[PDB]
Amino acid sequence: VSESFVAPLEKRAENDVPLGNDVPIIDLQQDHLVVVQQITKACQDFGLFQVINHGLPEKLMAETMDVCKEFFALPAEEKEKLQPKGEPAKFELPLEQKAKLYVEGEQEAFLYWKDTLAHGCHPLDEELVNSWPEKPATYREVVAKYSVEVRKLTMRILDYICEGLGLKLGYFDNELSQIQMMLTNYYPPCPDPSSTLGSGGHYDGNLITLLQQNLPGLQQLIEAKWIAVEPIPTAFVVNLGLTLKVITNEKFEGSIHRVVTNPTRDRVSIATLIGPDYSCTIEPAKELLSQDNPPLYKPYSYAEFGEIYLSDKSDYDAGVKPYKIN
Ligand SMILES: CN1[C@@H]2CC[C@H]1C[C@@H](OC(=O)[C@H](CO)c1ccccc1)C2
Ligand SMILES: [O]
Ligand SMILES: [Sr+2]
Ligand SMILES: [Sr+2]
Ligand SMILES: [V+3]
Repeated sequence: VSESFVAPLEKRAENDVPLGNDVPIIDLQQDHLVVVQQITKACQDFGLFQVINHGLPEKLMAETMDVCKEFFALPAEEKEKLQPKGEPAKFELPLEQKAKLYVEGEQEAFLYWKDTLAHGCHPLDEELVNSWPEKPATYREVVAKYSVEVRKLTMRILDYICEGLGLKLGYFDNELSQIQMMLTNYYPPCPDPSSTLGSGGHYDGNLITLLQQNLPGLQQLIEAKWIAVEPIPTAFVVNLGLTLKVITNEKFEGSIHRVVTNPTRDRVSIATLIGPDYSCTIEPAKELLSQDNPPLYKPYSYAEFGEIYLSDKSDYDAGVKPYKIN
């Protein structure tokens, strides 16, 4: 493997990470109060859970995975059309909503063993969709339907979260969820998995993420122990973001997770990252604060947070360290 992709010794994954048997799998077709209670407990104790019987069509999930895999099978000459000035874009502000191919890593500088297609999905209009990939031919039709369905499911989950916290329904149905970035991640086979990472350990910086996977590689950090997240092809993995950790005043955990490489087979995952506009002010929900529950963060600019989150990887929560109080 090229030295560009060699992770620092301490960040390298061990070869036998055990299955996370305690990862909650929440059936959304249970009684309403049972769903609210199970989601609440998962958010409080884990910050990562799976949802099943979630009302998003299984056929649409399969068609979206198909067209995402078809995109990454396109030849070089087509993929160049999504590389600004001949190279992949970087996860840095301003983060534009038009489709680009992205490179990612840490600055002992190294790169993640990953190609990422990213674009905005909300609101859907002619201008946004016309900035999506031209190939495959059905990408725009399928991903337009997928993005609406994934948003619908995310807003259902956020309203379950509202009921669990004692916030009014629709608390997050505003500026706090106005950005919907869809990241299609391609992990080609890696000749030295012991030295590389598909994706470094991170919180998602946004509010909430729904992740679709059909192959192993996703791992979560629990009380410095890593566990493997079982791939369920018809489920969504829910990762609570650093923004939700702040707004709930740490009553909810954020999901710290990474992706390991595979020597023999490729892997495609689809992450829908919903969260605030860059103009937003983030603070602990006033409605939940008291003398017994004082705010642990001061108000901050999401744009200012974003710049630190995307550059400083000295700690998982480096993004919010400057805003910590009490
Ligand atoms: C694995 N990496 C992590 C998470 C996804 C991917 C790319 C990057 O995250 C983002 O670019 C998101 C886009 O919403 C972001 C940007 C600024 C603020 C909050 C969130 C870091
Ligand atoms: O992510
Ligand atoms: Sr190029
Ligand atoms: Sr175009
Ligand atoms: V993530």
